[PDB]
Amino acid sequence: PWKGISGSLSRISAGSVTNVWGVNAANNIYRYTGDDAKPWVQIPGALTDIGAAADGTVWGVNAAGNIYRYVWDSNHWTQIKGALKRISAGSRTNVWGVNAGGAIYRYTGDDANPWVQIPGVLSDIGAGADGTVWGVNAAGEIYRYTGDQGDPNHWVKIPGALSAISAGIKTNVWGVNSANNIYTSTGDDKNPWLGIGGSLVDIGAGTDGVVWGVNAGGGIYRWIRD
Amino acid sequence: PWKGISGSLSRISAGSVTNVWGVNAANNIYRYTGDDAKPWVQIPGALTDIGAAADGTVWGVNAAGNIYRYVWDSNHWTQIKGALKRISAGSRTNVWGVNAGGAIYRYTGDDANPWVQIPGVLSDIGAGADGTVWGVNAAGEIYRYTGDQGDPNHWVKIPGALSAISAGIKTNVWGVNSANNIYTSTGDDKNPWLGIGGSLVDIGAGTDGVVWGVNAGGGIYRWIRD
Amino acid sequence: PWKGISGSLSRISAGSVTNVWGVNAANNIYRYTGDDAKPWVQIPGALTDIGAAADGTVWGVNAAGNIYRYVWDSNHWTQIKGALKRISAGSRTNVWGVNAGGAIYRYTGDDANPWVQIPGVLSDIGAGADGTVWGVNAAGEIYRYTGDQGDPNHWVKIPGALSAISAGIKTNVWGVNSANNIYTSTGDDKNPWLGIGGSLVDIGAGTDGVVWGVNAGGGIYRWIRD
Amino acid sequence: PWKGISGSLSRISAGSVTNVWGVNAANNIYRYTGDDAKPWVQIPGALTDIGAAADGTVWGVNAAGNIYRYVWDHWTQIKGALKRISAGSRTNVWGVNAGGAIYRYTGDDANPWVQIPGVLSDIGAGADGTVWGVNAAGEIYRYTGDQGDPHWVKIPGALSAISAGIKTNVWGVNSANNIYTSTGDDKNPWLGIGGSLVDIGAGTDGVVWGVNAGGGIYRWIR
Ligand SMILES: C=CCO[C@H]1O[C@H](CO)[C@@H](OC)[C@H](O)[C@@H]1O
Ligand SMILES: C=CCO[C@H]1O[C@H](CO)[C@@H](OC)[C@H](O)[C@@H]1O
Ligand SMILES: C=CCO[C@H]1O[C@H](CO)[C@@H](OC)[C@H](O)[C@@H]1O
Ligand SMILES: C=CCO[C@H]1O[C@H](CO)[C@@H](OC)[C@H](O)[C@@H]1O
Ligand SMILES: C=CCO[C@H]1O[C@H](CO)[C@@H](OC)[C@H](O)[C@@H]1O
Ligand SMILES: C=CCO[C@H]1O[C@H](CO)[C@@H](OC)[C@H](O)[C@@H]1O
Ligand SMILES: C=CCO[C@H]1O[C@H](CO)[C@@H](OC)[C@H](O)[C@@H]1O
Ligand SMILES: C=CCO[C@H]1O[C@H](CO)[C@@H](OC)[C@H](O)[C@@H]1O
Ligand SMILES: C=CCO[C@H]1O[C@H](CO)[C@@H](OC)[C@H](O)[C@@H]1O
Ligand SMILES: C=CCO[C@H]1O[C@H](CO)[C@@H](OC)[C@H](O)[C@@H]1O
Ligand SMILES: C=CCO[C@H]1O[C@H](CO)[C@@H](OC)[C@H](O)[C@@H]1O
Ligand SMILES: C=CCO[C@H]1O[C@H](CO)[C@@H](OC)[C@H](O)[C@@H]1O
Ligand SMILES: C=CCO[C@H]1O[C@H](CO)[C@@H](OC)[C@H](O)[C@@H]1O
Ligand SMILES: C=CCO[C@H]1O[C@H](CO)[C@@H](OC)[C@H](O)[C@@H]1O
Ligand SMILES: C=CCO[C@H]1O[C@H](CO)[C@@H](OC)[C@H](O)[C@@H]1O
Ligand SMILES: [Mg+2]
Ligand SMILES: [Mg+2]
Ligand SMILES: [Mg+2]
Ligand SMILES: [Mg+2]
Repeated sequence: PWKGISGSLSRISAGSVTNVWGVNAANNIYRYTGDDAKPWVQIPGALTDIGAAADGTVWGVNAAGNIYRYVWDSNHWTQIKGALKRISAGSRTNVWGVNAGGAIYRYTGDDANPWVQIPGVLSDIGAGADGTVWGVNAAGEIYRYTGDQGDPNHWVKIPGALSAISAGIKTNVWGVNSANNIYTSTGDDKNPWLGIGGSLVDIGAGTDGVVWGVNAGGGIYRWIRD
Repeated sequence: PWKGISGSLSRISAGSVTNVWGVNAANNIYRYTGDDAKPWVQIPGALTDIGAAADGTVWGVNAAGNIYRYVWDSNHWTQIKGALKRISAGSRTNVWGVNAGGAIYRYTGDDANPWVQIPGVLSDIGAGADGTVWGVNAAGEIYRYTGDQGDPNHWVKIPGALSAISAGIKTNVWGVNSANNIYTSTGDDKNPWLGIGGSLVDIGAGTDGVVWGVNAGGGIYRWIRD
Repeated sequence: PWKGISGSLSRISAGSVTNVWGVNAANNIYRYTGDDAKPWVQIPGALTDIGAAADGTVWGVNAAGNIYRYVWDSNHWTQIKGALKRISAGSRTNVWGVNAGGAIYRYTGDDANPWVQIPGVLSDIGAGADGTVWGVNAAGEIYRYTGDQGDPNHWVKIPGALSAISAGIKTNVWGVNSANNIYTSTGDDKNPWLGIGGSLVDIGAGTDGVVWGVNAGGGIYRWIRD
Repeated sequence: PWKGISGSLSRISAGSVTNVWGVNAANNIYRYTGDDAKPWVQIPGALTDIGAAADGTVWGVNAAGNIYRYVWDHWTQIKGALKRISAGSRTNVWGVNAGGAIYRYTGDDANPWVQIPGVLSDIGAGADGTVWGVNAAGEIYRYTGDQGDPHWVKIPGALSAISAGIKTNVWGVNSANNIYTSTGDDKNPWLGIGGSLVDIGAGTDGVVWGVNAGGGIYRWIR
């Protein structure tokens, strides 16, 4: 079930139990501390979406579409040229975004030439440490990336409808639909989703299995198995 | 202690908290969902043993000795030539089996030429993500693989008796004996086993520390530390 | 909060949930079993500090300054030439120590020529699986290693005062001050520490998020998030 | 077998599915985009060998022997001279120089290399600490200098290029261009894999990429 955690957030991303970040409605940025008694520390800056990876990589975008990577020093963030609306970092080497037109981009590893457009149209995306990438489009159709596995069409459609998706590793894929219903991937593409009790508007599914979410009213939860 | 989980299984393998599979007595295949309220989803096919790795690799064998690897798409399984009785996958690159004659094989990474025989005789085997491999023979003697570390005899005998063994990583080795008594490796080859309260016929020890087991009556348990 | 664990230890190191070692005041060596009902097994030998990594690497030093690496066989330990007072192993490839004069050394991977001196003076050090290295000096000043990232001064000073530090991965850094007060890194170098309720003299912060500590009276604790 | 990926390269390294780099004959540097349809982006600079790690680490050497580490913001020169280089991770970086002496990165940019006893012409360094090498003559060695062997153990066979992503993912080519992968059995160490290649890069996650004499690029399809 979900454990309620104090605080208020609008979006959230979890790469591992030790690297969990979110933004609130005012665009303040927070990082989870590891202590549920005082779970959040505000990190300076302003973001509207964030992607945090198991390896410590953190990327964000702001209201204007400006893109940032955390540099783990007193400068805090560095702006990376281009414009994005949503972003997910599975690792240093697997960072993806969606711009305001729905175009899909992948970080090239070159800050001087940082993005290559990957064919397709999405509204949210979730990238993993192992190369896993899932997305959803504005109508809720769900896709898994195949463009690095020889598929000239780049994406395979997986049945169902979701509005937010996260995939920190191949085996930890979660999403929510437009009515806030929570789902997790079964690993069977022909019976792909299990409904999970609860209600969320965004979700972050980590490489080590950690799952965090936020609901419509800004309430924050972590998934508890044991 | 052990947390009882609903369902009924005959064998089980855990590569990580997010990749846990089992088979029941009817040879139905199940994958753990991450929700203990509804812990299992049946995956189509029929298997008598399964090996699931932290990296998502899943291998199985059926009653006839047919060998399969999960392809994480709508085809579900692909049959790999050869015949095995027991199988363990520590990773994509560390997959081992034992055939009905007790001969030991290692997956070569070439589906057209998939197995090389490794000297020795075993009845169960457990392979890890870091290359770790342990086995037991029909009389219960316990061995750890040394054939990739210069040892011309391939295996070092470790004192004790076990009938099932699992080793998802060097530091997470568990087994059961023929009387269903549970043991975990101490890491001291001269005092190698600690008895653990409980009773199990098969056990799966994951790379991230997760431990699952099944008992003689098909009852399922996950190890809880906290 | 902290879960009390039975036993008595003077120092402790945790690389992952499955690789946690400590030494007691008599210099006996123990490894955590994974069962809190019987949490420790004594490993033969005598050490005054130990460093245990996620990948299974374990290094120690004894009262005389002798340095040892665990060989995961019936020989138990191998002595490595040189003299150290404190040691930390983040991985097989990231092992650091501090000698009795405060000089800082890094394991070269060559047992015949095992140490290179890294400029600076420390009293405790903590190394990670991802290359992360933090240290503190005798006055409590805190430093993070930058000498493999182009910095000719080798260390960046981070505000605060600590007497023991551990850093199993970039995102899991913990320390204690000389008054036994516990702190964890926020990831903001300008607001770097969060106070954690409790009292400890040594702490081990694992690559997978596990955190163990020992207090002044030898009492042992594991950090619990859920 | 192998899937042909468009382009042409002379040397290649894969640390993981998502970190694959190569250089072409002209010494132009390329990184795999993750899009098989538009598979390469050129990275500024000139190199003759490159090593890419699972954690994103990238090191290279130029024709002259200058050594560079990629900075992910393009290249910083690190003091010394090397002819080949491999990086399994930030903390496991090895190379050989033109005369065949073997070096490992110290983790100290101001004092960056320590020489390791022996003679090699290619080397593969893994994320888990695994190091394999081949000598001019084609003899194959695995490193044991960090586990009590006063350094290298010879494994039978002959190879001209070698790559190790992990203890369990080791590949090489012989001078005839035959491809081999390590079996995990020192007494029967090699399995021949169908095809012909001149360089190969093997990742920790099982990823394997290669280039043939003519510059054709291939990814192994398990
Ligand atoms: C702002 C610079 C150019 O913009 C276009 O190309 C860039 C990529 O070069 C996009 O940024 C990711 C942006 O969203 C848009 O599609
Ligand atoms: C008609 C096909 C092209 O676009 C469609 O398919 C592509 C994928 O092929 C989607 O991009 C992810 C897009 O959202 C849409 O559903
Ligand atoms: C029309 C059938 C599917 O709709 C429902 O069930 C499916 C799951 O089977 C959801 O897809 C993820 C969808 O969002 C919705 O809740
Ligand atoms: C079924 C094909 C040939 O069988 C023999 O060799 C193969 C290996 O080539 C074995 O399969 C693993 C099988 O068990 C047996 O020993
Ligand atoms: C007499 C030695 C050969 O076989 C024995 O030793 C080998 C190992 O050397 C065992 O194989 C794992 C086998 O089960 C048996 O115990
Ligand atoms: C005869 C002494 C050993 O037997 C018992 O204890 C040992 C453990 O010390 C078990 O070995 C794993 C064995 O299965 C049995 O339960
Ligand atoms: C004991 C051998 C030589 O000692 C000196 O150099 C060695 C390093 O070569 C140090 O051991 C780490 C020791 O502490 C001292 O500084
Ligand atoms: C005056 C500077 C040299 O030493 C100081 O700085 C160095 C770091 O530059 C410290 O070493 C870690 C040392 O402890 C001390 O604080
Ligand atoms: C003088 C101000 C700082 O001192 C206190 O707070 C700081 C934390 O802000 C501690 O630094 C880690 C220090 O040890 C002490 O407890
Ligand atoms: C057909 C295009 C010419 O190939 C050029 O660009 C390609 C990349 O588009 C290079 O392949 C890696 C090739 O080496 C050369 O520089
Ligand atoms: C001086 C700039 C152009 O090339 C030089 O520097 C670049 C790096 O800036 C090297 O490429 C990696 C190249 O080999 C050469 O040494
Ligand atoms: C200037 C020093 C001479 O360089 C020697 O040692 C250096 C390292 O100190 C080597 O670079 C790796 C170089 O190849 C050569 O053997
Ligand atoms: C005493 C032997 C010196 O060199 C031989 O053995 C060494 C290894 O001991 C090789 O270096 C890796 C070298 O290439 C050669 O085969
Ligand atoms: C003695 C056998 C001849 O060696 C052949 O096969 C071996 C492997 O058995 C190759 O070594 C990797 C070698 O290059 C050659 O092709
Ligand atoms: C056409 C089959 C034989 O070789 C061709 O294709 C193979 C791959 O199918 C290449 O080996 C990797 C080889 O270099 C060549 O390009
Ligand atoms: Mg997101
Ligand atoms: Mg099994
Ligand atoms: Mg310590
Ligand atoms: Mg190479």
